[PDB]
Amino acid sequence: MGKLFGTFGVRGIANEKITPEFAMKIGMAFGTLLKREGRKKPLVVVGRDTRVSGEMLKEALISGLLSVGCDVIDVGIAPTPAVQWATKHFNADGGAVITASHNPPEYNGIKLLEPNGMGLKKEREAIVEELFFKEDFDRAKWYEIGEVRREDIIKPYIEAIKSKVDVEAIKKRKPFVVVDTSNGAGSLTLPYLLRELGCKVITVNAQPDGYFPARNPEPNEENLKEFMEIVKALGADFGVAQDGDADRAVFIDENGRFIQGDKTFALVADAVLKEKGGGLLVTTVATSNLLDDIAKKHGAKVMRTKVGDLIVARALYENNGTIGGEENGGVIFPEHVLGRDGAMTVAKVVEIFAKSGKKFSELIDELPKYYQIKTKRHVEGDRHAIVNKVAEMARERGYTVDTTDGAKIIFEDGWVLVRASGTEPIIRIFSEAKSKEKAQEYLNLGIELLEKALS
Ligand SMILES: [Mg+2]
Repeated sequence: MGKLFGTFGVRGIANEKITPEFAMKIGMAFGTLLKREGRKKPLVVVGRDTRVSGEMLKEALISGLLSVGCDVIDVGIAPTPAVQWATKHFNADGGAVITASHNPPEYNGIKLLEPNGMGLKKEREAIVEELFFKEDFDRAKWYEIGEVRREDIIKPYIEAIKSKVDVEAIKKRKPFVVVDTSNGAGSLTLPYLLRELGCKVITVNAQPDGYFPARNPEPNEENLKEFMEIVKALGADFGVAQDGDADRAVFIDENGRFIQGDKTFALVADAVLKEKGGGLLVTTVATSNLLDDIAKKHGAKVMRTKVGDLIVARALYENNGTIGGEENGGVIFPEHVLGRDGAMTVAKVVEIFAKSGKKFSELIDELPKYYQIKTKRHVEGDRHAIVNKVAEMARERGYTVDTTDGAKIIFEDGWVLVRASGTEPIIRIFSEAKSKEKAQEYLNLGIELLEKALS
């Protein structure tokens, strides 16, 4: 995936690409990097999700770390954001999460973390890859081999989230929430957090089980078809579903309607920015203008970064941003953890709901309305130079083009984005407007320029 790592960690099938030797070498390379950066005895936090191959890979990874002189805190099974939270909490020099997130049961992987818990920086990850391939490890002398201890972080993590919201307000309202944790790591946290916040809680698939009996742990609309019906059948105020490692949270309103991630992101940013009375919202060039509206509303600045994992988190961190998020939501609360944390998002949404005196559907529908369309066209060759041409033309034709990440034709009412995938031979086309008509027009405008660029 870039020789070793992908956008945020590496994954593959357990015992094929992701073997114990693989996990052990990753631990030895990471530990060696930590020592060469100037640490005599690094402290590394290690956690994992509910996958069946997790224990075996965790032992291999930890064995590697101890062998190169690093002390280890094994936090056991916990949501990825909890492991990131714990890395910062224990003042560790780094962290590692054994997980393949939303993938089928046979998959697993590893995510490395900075001392503050955020995804490992690319420059440091480059060194880890290099040490991994060369097997250039600084093995400890016998009397410098690291030690490992276990820490249970479930209660501390839940308490850290609760301290961030108005629990009395929530208990007063007593929202009725249904939650599906997809047999994942969130099974150990979200149901308990919701009850402690003061909610009436019903759960679906909340028994931790790496076999993922309910379904592959990916909360897309297709997979939640039954869950949505259950939300409506129970007459709950709303429903929430998480992916396997629980970094994501997907919301369903009282009518069983699947809510788009950017809407709950807007809902949370609105409350957060109002609280600070301004600040800085960080998101990508592909996120809805709805977020610009929320930011303006509170006099907050907006930063639009390229699309991709860790980019928003890194920008939030480097610019002391207030709140961050992306196209599909994935809200990042800087004061909590510099990483997407669906449990924190749910807590904040529960608080907003409890204070609104409205129905979940109303909170969503009351937000500025926008319409968007998407398309993907197969393109080979210098797929990227093709997008550059679309930009030139657009500009030549009098169009305002933003080339932060691809070709984004900017209108007053909306926009059109022509961006080339960084992995697959595709050059997707996204559009948004305040009406289906304009969205369609803008979309076609993009397709038009694309084709003439391909001829
Ligand atoms: Mg995930």
